[PDB]
Amino acid sequence: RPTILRDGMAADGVSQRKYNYMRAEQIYRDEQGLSLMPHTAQPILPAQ
Amino acid sequence: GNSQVFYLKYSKAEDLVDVLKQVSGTLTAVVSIAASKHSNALIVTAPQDIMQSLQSVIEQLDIRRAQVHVEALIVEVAEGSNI
Amino acid sequence: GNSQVFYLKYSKAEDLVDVLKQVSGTLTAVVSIAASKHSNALIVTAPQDIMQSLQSVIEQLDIRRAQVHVEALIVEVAEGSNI
Amino acid sequence: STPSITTLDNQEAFFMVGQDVPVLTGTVERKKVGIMLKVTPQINEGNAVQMVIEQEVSKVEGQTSLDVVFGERKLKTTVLANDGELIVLGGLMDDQAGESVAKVPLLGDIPLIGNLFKSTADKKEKRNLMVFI
Repeated sequence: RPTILRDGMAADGVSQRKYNYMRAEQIYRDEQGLSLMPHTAQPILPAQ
Repeated sequence: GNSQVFYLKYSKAEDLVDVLKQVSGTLTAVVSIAASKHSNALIVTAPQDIMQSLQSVIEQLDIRRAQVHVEALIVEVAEGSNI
Repeated sequence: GNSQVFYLKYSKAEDLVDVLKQVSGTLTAVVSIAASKHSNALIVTAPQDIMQSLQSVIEQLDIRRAQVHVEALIVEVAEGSNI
Repeated sequence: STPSITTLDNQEAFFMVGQDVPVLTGTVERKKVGIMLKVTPQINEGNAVQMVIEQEVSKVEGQTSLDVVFGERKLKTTVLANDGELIVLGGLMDDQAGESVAKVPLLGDIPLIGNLFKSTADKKEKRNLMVFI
């Protein structure tokens, strides 16, 4: 599947859905915490 | 005055000099096209009639390049059962 | 008087002489461009008409170079469970 | 992981936190591993940055059949990002499954006690990967 990227709106769309999708999966690795220590921060991506 | 310096806005300089060694070299039918690699500029030394031609070509080649995200999927389904 | 010495303010001298061996060599259609490496200066020996051209080119190439901080992230998430 | 670098315009530069492993060719030769990031950025007008990025994430794996094996994750692309905005370069969203049941032909599909005749294997696996800049 090719996908051309025009401007900052296109990389906004694709890079936003990939970046916030993977960050969202790390949030699903944050709520689903470790079995031993709840007081340990998971590696999470930055805000924006 | 005689020679000028063009700052390329979307392309590398060495590619443009590798193209433009061929345009002036028979367009004269002297000329100097040299590319400052560290500072992103090619230098045209030409008479006034050739200068508008090469200026027009540099104006037509310094263009925004689009970018393509390619996503290739792979599916493999197997099934094996022997009695 | 005849020849002059330019102190480059933002660029190396050997790059500027490697460019300017090509500009004067057909701009004459003698000339000497030599670069003092230890003292950050190239030396132009040229007639008065070529001197303003090469002076203008050196004035247009001695420019402030910007600098770019590149930060590349790497994410790897895995999960493996077999029963 | 997030390496960083600081170049000028149009001046290539790299980075490494790896090792040097003796790789034998017949003639032992030193080969570099680890997180490499070789960029060559160019500043385009409109404050856009063109980069020639040749990244690599190598890692020494064991096994050691005839010599040591590696694991590379390299890529050599050329992107055009904005002034401070992220762009995705590459990636891999692996996803597997699996099943290996081993019955006994007639007394294997008993709905009640047939379960203690089959050696039901399974394997679920999922692995994501991204490279941003």
